[PDB]
Amino acid sequence: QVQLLQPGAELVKPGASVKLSCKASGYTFTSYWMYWVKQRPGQGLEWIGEIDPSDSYTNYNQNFKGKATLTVDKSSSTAFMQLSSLTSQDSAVYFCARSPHYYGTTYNYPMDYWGQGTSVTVSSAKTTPPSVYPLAPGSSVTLGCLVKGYFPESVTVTWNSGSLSSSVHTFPALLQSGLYTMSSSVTVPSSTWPSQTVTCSVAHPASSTTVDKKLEP
Amino acid sequence: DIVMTQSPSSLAMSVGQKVTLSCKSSQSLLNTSNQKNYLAWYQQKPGQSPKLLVYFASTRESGVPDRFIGSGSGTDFTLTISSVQAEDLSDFFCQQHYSTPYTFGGGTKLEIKRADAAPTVSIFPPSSEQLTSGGASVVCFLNNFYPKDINVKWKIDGSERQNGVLNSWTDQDSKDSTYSMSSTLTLTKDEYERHNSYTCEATHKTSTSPIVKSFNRNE
Amino acid sequence: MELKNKKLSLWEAVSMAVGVMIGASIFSIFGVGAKIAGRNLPETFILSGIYALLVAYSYTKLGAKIVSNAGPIAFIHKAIGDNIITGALSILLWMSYVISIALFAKGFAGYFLPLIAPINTFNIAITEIGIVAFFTALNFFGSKAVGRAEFFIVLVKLLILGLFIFAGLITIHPSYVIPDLAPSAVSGMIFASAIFFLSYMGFGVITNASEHIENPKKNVPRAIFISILIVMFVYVGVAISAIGNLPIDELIKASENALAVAAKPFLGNLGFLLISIGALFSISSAMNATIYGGANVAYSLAKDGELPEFFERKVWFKSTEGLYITSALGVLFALLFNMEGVASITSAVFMVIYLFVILSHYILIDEVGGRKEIVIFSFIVVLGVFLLLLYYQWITNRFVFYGIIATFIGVLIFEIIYRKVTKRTFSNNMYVKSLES
Repeated sequence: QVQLLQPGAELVKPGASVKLSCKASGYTFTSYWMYWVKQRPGQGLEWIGEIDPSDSYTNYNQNFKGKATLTVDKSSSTAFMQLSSLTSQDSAVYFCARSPHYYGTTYNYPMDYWGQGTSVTVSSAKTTPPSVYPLAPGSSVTLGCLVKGYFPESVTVTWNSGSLSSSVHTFPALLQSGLYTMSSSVTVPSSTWPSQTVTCSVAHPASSTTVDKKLEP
Repeated sequence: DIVMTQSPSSLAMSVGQKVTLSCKSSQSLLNTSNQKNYLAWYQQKPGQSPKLLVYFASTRESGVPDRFIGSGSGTDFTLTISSVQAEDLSDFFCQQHYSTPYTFGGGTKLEIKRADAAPTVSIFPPSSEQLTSGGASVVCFLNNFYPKDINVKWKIDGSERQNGVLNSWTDQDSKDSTYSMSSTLTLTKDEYERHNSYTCEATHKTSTSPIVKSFNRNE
Repeated sequence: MELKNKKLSLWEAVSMAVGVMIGASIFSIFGVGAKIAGRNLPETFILSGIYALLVAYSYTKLGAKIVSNAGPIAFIHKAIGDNIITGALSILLWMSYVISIALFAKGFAGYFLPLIAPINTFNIAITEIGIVAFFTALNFFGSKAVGRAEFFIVLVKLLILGLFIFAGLITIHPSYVIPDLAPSAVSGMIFASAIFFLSYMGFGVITNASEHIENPKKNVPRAIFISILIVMFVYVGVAISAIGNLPIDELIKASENALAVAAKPFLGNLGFLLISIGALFSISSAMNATIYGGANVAYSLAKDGELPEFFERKVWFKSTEGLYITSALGVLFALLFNMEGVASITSAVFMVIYLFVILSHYILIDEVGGRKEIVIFSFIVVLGVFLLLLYYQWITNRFVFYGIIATFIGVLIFEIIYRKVTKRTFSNNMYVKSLES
């Protein structure tokens, strides 16, 4: 019920800016802090700053002073983080996260509800959708879905609109010649395929793309 | 700034075992009038947002399993996992919620130990729509094995090949605690069609004899 | 995670209101009621209570369906939506607290000096600034501490005034009590009832604390009703004793500490000191409740268009600059006007607030219930009392008349300015459940 909507990915050119959005629902937006958190690949979590959505009071981590600007829009229950003059250092996953306030007290609180995070990628041009190729061949049958030639990250592969999720392997993306390739595997009994249907749905939010592939022998 | 220090770096535990993760702060997190310790614990599964487990040192967040217990005061804190479960595989981060800027520890990685398992190997011919598009890639899935160490041998007509291979390992499985691996041999349509025998050989600690999967282009 | 506010019981809420009511009437404006009402003061308290119960008819009906720390501002927004009327009324509500602080400042000085001192425009201002600034500083060290003592202070002063009643009923002069019948004394009694509308100001502290009260739909209407009846009987029970133990003209002379002197003829100095001490703490707890419970809530509401879901009531929990502004204009009203002035402006501000609440009850009568006949009747009565108060100042102290008229315009003007700059709006978030909770 309580959730924070973040776009999956953002591609931006060096030197440019992004306004990352965090849409709140399920609770009164202005009664809680909004925090923002940076996570680079293979690293820990770094707290960027805070905003009181009621009066737009801000407090920043010194390391991000002049780098990030926090604003809200009260009517739309949306918190924004603007990142300025983007470098290779700024490409990372950025989380928005709720924090209980409790005015007039000495209590500070951690972050209870988080967005899924926006993976920001700082690169020069070339957003491209994926090419999706099916992988079809006793007792169990393994089927696959190949996701090739896409930029930037990331994609999500779902099987039979989510219903098949038990035996699912999501293989991490690898970069080759400026383009990403990843894989997804699913395992079903031999009595459930080729009848009934097995389908991989592949989503690439950076290009607003969704591709379905039915697996057939 | 308050420096947060976590220990140990990583630990490998089998299901049901007990572990104690420690977190240290450079300053006391105890509010002298409140009598409360401003320390939180989080869980981050690979590719997911951090999930709040414990706050104010010892209060479990709603919906969090009883297996997680926080304690300590001042500068020294503890998260006990009394009985690690398959799903618990992740990074565990402590965070002081005492004073801005709020700071996290570097984390403790938990991986699951289990019995050795042999990989299920599946080879896949380049898709019809793949070759009728320019390139051609042969995929080999090695599924549900332990431990994570594994090797794929590609053979073109029975002879070694490793030029256009891409190797990818999944994160540990949150259900059966196994690993899975993807190996992709990418060729040009031209070079793919000038050969017949395509072979994928899987070598794993569980056996000195490699598991072999093959297909011929004329079938 | 789930946060939860510290919630008040019915009697803690009743005590809170009874405290501010007694501190504002018994120990503050009693001297202004001696001059204007005279021997007809017990009737003045009854008549003012009648007005209060007619307003209570609207408050109790609205407060049983509409739960909000915004108080009357929720009722008004549920009725006439968001606009400059609603916005000006929220600032007016904050002003009602501001001017009350001035009223308590004067009342405190009126019992402080005749206890320890000369009485003059400078000495008064010194005692006034000193007590306001102490409560302004109390935010940073002990506003919570005094707040925990409030319930005890109320119980003690009720026993102090309780002995004052029954011990006075042995040494009464029944000839001085008997109600006057002369037109100028009767009209004087009616004119006093207009200034003594503020004597039942418990509406504010209860409704501004309604979301911090256990079972608010039940206990807010009950608190308002029980609280008026307790003080009404206390007012009358005390008023008879004071007049029937000291000549009224001596009470008009010793106005600032009316009840201090009135105890001497039948209790001695042991009684004098008790009433003096009992007065100071009565006003103290009334100020603490008015600033830390009322003014703080009303300020943030007028500033933001909504209130925080979780906050500590007994401190200035948000927008600290407002604490100093509230304290400043609190002195600016105690410097210019005298006790009659402050009291007259207070009642005028409260009546306009009540008038719009009765109007809100009428607009929403299909939702909240009640008889249309009683609502219409209550509106006319309150309107007449308001006009009587304005007519009185027009001829007695025209400076106060302009002081009242300027306030309503100044509040209306500031609202136009504020809504232009900040664009602040009032939303139903004031009374609509937060979905997570």
